[PDB]
This record gives sequence, structure tokens and C-alpha cells, in this order.
Amino acid sequence: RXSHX
Amino acid sequence: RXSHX
Amino acid sequence: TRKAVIGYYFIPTNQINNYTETDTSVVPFPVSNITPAKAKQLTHINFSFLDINSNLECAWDPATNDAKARDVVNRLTALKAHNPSLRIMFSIGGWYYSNDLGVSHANYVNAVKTPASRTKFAQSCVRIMKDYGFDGVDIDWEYPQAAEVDGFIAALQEIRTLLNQQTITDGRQALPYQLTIAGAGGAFFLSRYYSKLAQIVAPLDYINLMTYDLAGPWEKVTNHQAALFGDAAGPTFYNALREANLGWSWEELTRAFPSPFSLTVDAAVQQHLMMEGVPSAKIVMGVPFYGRAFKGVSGGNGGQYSSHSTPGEDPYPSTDYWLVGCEECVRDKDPRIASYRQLEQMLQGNYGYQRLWNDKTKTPYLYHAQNGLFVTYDDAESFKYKAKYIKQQQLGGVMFWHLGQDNRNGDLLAALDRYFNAADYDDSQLDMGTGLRYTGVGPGNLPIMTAPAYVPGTTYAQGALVSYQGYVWQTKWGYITSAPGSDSAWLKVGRVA
Amino acid sequence: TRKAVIGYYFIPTNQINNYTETDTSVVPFPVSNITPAKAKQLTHINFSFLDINSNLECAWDPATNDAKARDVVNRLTALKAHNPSLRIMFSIGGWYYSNDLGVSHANYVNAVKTPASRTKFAQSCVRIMKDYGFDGVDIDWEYPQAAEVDGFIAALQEIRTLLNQQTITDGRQALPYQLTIAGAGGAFFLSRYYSKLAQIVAPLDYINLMTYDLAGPWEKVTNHQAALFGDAAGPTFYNALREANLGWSWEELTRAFPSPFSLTVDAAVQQHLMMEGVPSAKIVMGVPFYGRAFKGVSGGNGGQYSSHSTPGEDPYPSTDYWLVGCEECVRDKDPRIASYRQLEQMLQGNYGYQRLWNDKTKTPYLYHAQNGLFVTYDDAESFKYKAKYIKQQQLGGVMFWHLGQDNRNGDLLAALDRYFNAADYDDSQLDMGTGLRYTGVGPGNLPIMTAPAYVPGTTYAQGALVSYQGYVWQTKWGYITSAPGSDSAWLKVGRV
Repeated sequence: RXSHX
Repeated sequence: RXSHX
Repeated sequence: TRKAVIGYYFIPTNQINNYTETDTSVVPFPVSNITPAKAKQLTHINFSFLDINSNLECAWDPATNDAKARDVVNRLTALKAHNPSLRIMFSIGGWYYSNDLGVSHANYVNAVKTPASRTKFAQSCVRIMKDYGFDGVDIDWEYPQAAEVDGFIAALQEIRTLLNQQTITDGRQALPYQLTIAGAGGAFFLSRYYSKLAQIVAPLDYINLMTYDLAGPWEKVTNHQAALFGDAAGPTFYNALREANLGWSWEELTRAFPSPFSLTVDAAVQQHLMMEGVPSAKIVMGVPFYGRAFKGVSGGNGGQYSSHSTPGEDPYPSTDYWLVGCEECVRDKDPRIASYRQLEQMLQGNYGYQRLWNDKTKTPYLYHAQNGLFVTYDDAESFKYKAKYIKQQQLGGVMFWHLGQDNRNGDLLAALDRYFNAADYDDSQLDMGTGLRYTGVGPGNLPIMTAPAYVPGTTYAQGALVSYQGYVWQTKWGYITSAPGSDSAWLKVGRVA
Repeated sequence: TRKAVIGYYFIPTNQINNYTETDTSVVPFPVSNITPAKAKQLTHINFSFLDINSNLECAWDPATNDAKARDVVNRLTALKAHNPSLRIMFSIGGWYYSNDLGVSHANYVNAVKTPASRTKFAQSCVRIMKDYGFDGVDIDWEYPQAAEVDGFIAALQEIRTLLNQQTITDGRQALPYQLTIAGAGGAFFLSRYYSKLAQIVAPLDYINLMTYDLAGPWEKVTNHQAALFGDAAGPTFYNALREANLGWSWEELTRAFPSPFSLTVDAAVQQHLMMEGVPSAKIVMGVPFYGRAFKGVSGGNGGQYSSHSTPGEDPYPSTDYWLVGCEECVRDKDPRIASYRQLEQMLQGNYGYQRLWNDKTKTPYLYHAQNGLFVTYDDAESFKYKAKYIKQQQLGGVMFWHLGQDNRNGDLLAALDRYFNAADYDDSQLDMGTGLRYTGVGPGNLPIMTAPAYVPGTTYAQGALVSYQGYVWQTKWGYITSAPGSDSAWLKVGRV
């Protein structure tokens, strides 16, 4: 969330 | 052991 | 339905070969001690013990005089004339024969290995049964383990089919041949086969729990061998069932098996009930007709929970018969165990024993201050609490080891029959006490619970509860986007009505 | 053997469809930024992200301009001229596409469902790879669940079979086509497939652990997002792995998964190492090239371990860009994440940020006392410790998200290459600190021990040790008369 996730 | 066991 | 009252009748090959009803010195408890009255108090008598030979068949100890054996058995079966519902079962196994290091252990393991071996073994069981006049088969393998369990289960099933068939053939519909086993009463031995209890019990009429010997020379601290409930002051043990091959999560094992815990009768019973498919009606509670003696105990608390200097090796290593007053001990060369009959005489003989009572465990014990002795045993009073427990938990009944150890009047047997069947006995007000109760909850005895149905595509917080596919589940952590039963964030905590 | 240095190269569909190497406002980090020098510092570049469509095949986002896409990919593969060992992989998945509530989640679940779906999907991956010129396949499903794991495993095995055949057919023995996946770097998501780790990794060249985001706006208190080791003063967490479908005894589960524990990079690596059949050489430690920002934090301890008022929802439900001095945050409309490049410029300006250092976690952090801000991130210094850890633990290398976040001079990337490769860099005396190490012990990382051979027919007392069938076993209680492996009274405690 926000990046890789 | 000694009785039933 | 009448509670079962199963008494073991154990007689050594030696006493069988020299059977006599007029010499207590040769045969301490001949069948003639069982009057018609006592016979009416029993529903079953487990004649002990037969074995499995190297040919992998059920058989009498090879040193058994067959004619004398039949005579003894006939004396037992004759008791049936005074009680139409009494069954004379025979037990295969016992400690000496079937424990891991026993002379015949390999035969039990190999007999249950294949369809062929299982068929031949089962056939031999039914054949022995009919040949000697027995009413059923009881298996006391102490105890099947690991890879042996499936074979054991398949063997019981094979016996079950042959017994039912034989029931028809003999037109025994009024008193069907039965199959039972003696099961461990303590978690350590129980963990060996715990995970498959339901499968093991399915083919049985009853599983008789050996709920005694919960304390013994082998323990570092003296303790009651058959506490009904736990005593906070007593020793506690690691709950071995959490090492059983169940396949449960950490949370499930922890909830089902609090540890350390109190090794008690209530624990054994509840441990069996926690498993799905194990009906309380097939559970028989065993009680001891003997006490276990300890020496070198400290004072202060009646000798309870004290270190001691009691040899635990079997057979009794020493020659020191230190149980003051017990002549039975000298005869049998072991001061570690005494029959209730003998204990009663010890009390009567003023040898220095004080009979004490533990109101938490609901059991009696003897303390010898002069010599530092401690004895854990059961009596008619402790049976009141166990009898009520049996009724309350809707168990199948009571079993005991063993008949030969009751006093000449058969008071222990008479008390058990009285508490289940006497019109003039009333225990409605008997106080069960405040001893510790076993409260594990296994996915096999979940409470009825209610919760909003799970909603796919929803994100749940930690501790949320939802109903899904017949159960109620709780999240172990937050931000849960998976469905219950799936992944590992959900804990099954209840059943959907 | 050379440590892997795997850099993700993420580029949005809008930036591909408007690709340019002359206007950072449209394309902040075009391929031209990857010079020959930097190309030499990397071993792999993971082009991200592709998807799996409703036809259960690998494919570019539907809004992608295929011509532009091919040109961008070609610029990347062009870098191989400067580094013969360089591989340009492509990644399928990512959060937006594959998370449980993501736009294509079903396709992932479906694609691995049957022998036939798996074959079609596997074929499509290899087809995409060859058609666009990629050097391997990376799968970033976040994350398959217990019931999908067997299917997922079978799909990876299928892809491995196809890549291996393709490698021979293309004479690529010197640089074989590879298969890797991005793995969870935290126990909670890892719990989903942890039980089948050995099977998951078998067909892979590397499992790239996402050992970051171990703290985020969804958490109760601010924390370091990629602490190497534990800080006893920081928050602790429930060890979700003790709930994985492992089939271990309470004793086993308990010694492997202490709970609560510190959510750290070390925890994740050790948790993977604890599983039998998971080789350390295939484990790649991920590191972030971005920081996570929290607002409304209480001063007092640099801002560490404080309650905050950061919207943990996604997307960012506001137009309020509170990360002072971060133009990038306004640009991408989110003050909760900032690239190392931006952060460096934030420190370069006045903006009132102070860079502090935690010697237990071995990571840096920013604190803005005036606005009560906290930023957890990594830098060349925290990388020294992670690099040393990677060598000591004999891991396969490092991975990072993502290349476009490094500063123009490519300092973070240069540091990683330096710590593994520079002849003149020596970390033999680097002090790893006293941060908390994960203490778990499992089947795959048992201590070497010696003990008398188990003797059948012997009765063992509690606590006894014996060697049997390769391992050293200990009795959990006394009067044990059965053999290790057959009696649940034995606990495997050592190997050999």
C-alpha cells in the first residue's frame, strides 16, 4: 500500500 | 505399573 | 438407562493353577466371595488377563492349566444365574503383557498390521469367547502408539463385525456380545493415540478410563492418585496433549490444553469429551480399589505434596517392607500398593495411621507421622462425588480395578451400586466443592455462539466475530480481508445453531 | 559468488504513454537516468508492473500504449551492453492489481486454479518475456492464500519448466532465464503461505523479501519501517506464524515463533531460514529507497513510538499535504511516502527536520518538532549493516523498491554495490549493535549437536538427548520407552 505494497 | 498399569 | 458397573477380576496364572476356595493364602479372593447379592451389583466382570501369542492370536498364558482355567471361568459365568444382565467379559493385555517393554508387546503390534493378521486375530478373539463362555471382549493394550493406531482401529472394527454376527447366530439379541477397551487416564499415555479417539471409540460399547495411578513412585512429589478435582496446592504438569498429532494452531492447542494443569479424573474425562465424535455415554470412569503408598514423606500437610524416598523401579528392588501393618505387602513383596481391604485393617489395627480428607480433590489419604508414610486411595465417601460426577456428566458408568481388593463385605462395590441405583440414597444436595475444574475448549466441543454472517470483501478488525459455514470465528489480528476457514487469521470459537 | 542487486523500476501507465527523457514533471525518472556506471552496479532490473487479465494470461495494463511500452523496455534492455550480467526482468502483480480487494485479484486466483489454466498462464508469461525482450519473470501476487498456495506452487513449477526449455532453445546457458517472486517481509501476510515455503522456493532463482513497510499509517504507533534488529522500546506484535498450517506441536510452534516479537528484517530472514528446504542463497533481502511519514506525533523520543493522526486509508483521502518541503508529495498527492531523493532535499533545505539515528534498529529517521512529523527511512549508513547481515547470513543478495527513488547521483545504489563489491571497502569491524535478534528456532535452522545414538529398548528420563536418523532429540518428559519420531515425547533439537 503506498509503494510496493 | 504395580496395579492395572 | 442403567449405569454400567464394571469390575475387573484379575487372577495370576499361578492362582488359577492352584485354585481353591478354602485357602486365602493361595487364592486371596476366590470367586466364591461374590455372592448373588454382589453379582446383582455388577453389570460386567472383566476376567483378566489373556494375551496375544507369537502366532498373533488371542490365547491364555502358556503356563495356564486349561481345565483349572475353565473351572474358574465357569464359577464366574454361573453368577449370571443371579443376574440376567451380568456379562462376563475377558480382557486381553494388561501391563506385563502389553506395555512397550512387555514380553508380548510385539505380538499386539504385529497382530493389527494387516487385513489378514487383523482378521485372524479377531477370529481368535470370538473363538476364545465362545469356547470358554465369555460374553464379550475387552482389550487392554497399554498402549498403542503412532503407526499402530490405524491398525488398532481397524482391528476393533473387525472384531465388532464378528461379534455382531455372532450375536445373531446365537440369538443373543437379549444380551449382545460387547467390545470395550481400557484407555489411559493420564495425558502422557493418552497423547499416544488421543488424536484418533473418535475412530477408536466408534466400534466400542465402552471405553473404560484408567482414571487412577495419576500419582506413583515415579513422581517426584507425593500426590493423590485419583483426585476428582484439582488442588491448587498440589503439583501441576505439562499438558502432554498439546504434543499430540492433532494439526491444531497454537491458539487452538493452548485453549484446549491449559498447562501446567492438575492431573485429575475430571481432566481425563473432559479431555475425552472435548473430542468430536466421542459420546459421553461410552465413557466409563475407572476408580481404584487400592491405594498407593509413599515413604520418607515430610510432615506439615499430612504427607501431601512432599518429596519422598520411595523406589519407583518395577519390580520393587528392595526387600524393605516399610508399610507398617500391611501383611499383604510382605506376601506380594511390594510396600507401594495395598488393597482397600488391607488398608481398612491397617486403620483398625492401631498402627499409627491417621485417615485424612482433602475437600478439594474429594479423596481420602492416610498419613503415618511416626514413620513418615503417605497413602492415596479411594473409599465409599470419595465414590459419592465420583458417582454424582458420572451421573452429572452423563457418562456410561464406573469401572474398577479390581474386585479382589474390596473388603470381604464388598462395601466398595455395594456403595457404587447404591449411588446409582438405591431408591433410599439421595445425592441431590451433595456439594461437589471448589477444587479446580478442567476447562479446556477444543474445536470438538465449542460452545453455541452467535455472530453476524461473514461479509466477503469486508475488512475486519482484530477480535471481530462472524458466523461462517457452521461456525463462529474470531480474528487474531487486524486488517483482515480473507474469509474464515481460509488463511490463519481466523480462530474457530463457536458452533452455529 | 556475486550477490544479487535487484532494483525495481516502476513506471505508471500514464508515464509510459507519455514517456520522455526531458521533462521530470511528466517522467520523473526516465531510463536515461540509469547510466553505464549504474547499470554496472545492478544485477537485475524488475520492470513493474504487468498484470493477469480476465483471459487468465499475463498482459500489460489495458490502458498501456504498446508502442511506447516496447520502446521503454528496449531502452532498459539496451543497458545490457554496459553490463553482460544484467537482466531486465518483468514483474506481474503489485498491490493495486493483486491484493485481496485489488482490481484483478480474481484473475490470479483463477489463473492458478487448474492444470489447464496454469499451462495457459505459464505459456503467456514466457510469450510476453520473449516478445518484449525480458530476461525472466517476477511474480508479485500480494498475496496468495492457503487454499490457492498449491495452485500457485504448480504454476511456478510450470513456468520453471518452460523457462528452462526456453533457455536451452535460445542458447542462454551463460545468462539463463530466471523466475522469482516478491515475498512478504512481515509475519501477518507471510502466514498465508508460510507452511509451503520450501515448495514455493524450489522453482525459484530467488524469493525477494519485502522487508520494509513493517510500519505504516495503518499502525497504532509510529515505528521504523525496516529496522534491522529490534528496539525493546518499540512496539511488539503477535507472531502470526504460530497460527500457520504447519502441523507442529505446541512445543515446536512455541520455540520457533516467540510472541509477541519485534517486526524486523532479521525476524523475516530468520523466519524463512527456519523452514527446512529454504536455502539462504535464494533469499534476497529487500530494502526501501523511500520513507514513510507520520503526522501529529508526540515529541519526546525523536517521534518514535508515538500515537499519530496519519490517515491510514488508501488512497490518501485528503488534499492536505502536511509533509513540509516535499513537492513530490503534492505532485503524487500523498504526504505519507517520500523518495530518498526528495527526503535528501528536505534535509538540504531548512524545513526544520533533524536526522536522528537508532543504534538498536540501525536505521535513520526524521523528526520535525515544529509540526510533529516523523519519517522512517533507510540510507547508505543503514545499508552497511544490512549488507553485512546479507553476507554473514549467506543470503542471495539485496533487492529494492525502487530505482526511480534514488538521488540523481545514484548514491543508495552505489552504496549497495560498494558494500558487496568494492575491493577497498572493509566491514569486518562494523558493529552490528545490541538490537534484539529474532530468537526462533525451527527445523531448517537447527543447531549442530552431538549425542549418544538412540538405543531401542532403553528407557529415557526427561531431558535426555540422543542422536537418531540424523538429528539430536530431547525427551519432553520422563519414562520414555519409544523411539524419536514415533513417540510424541521427543523434540528435535539439533542436527547431524
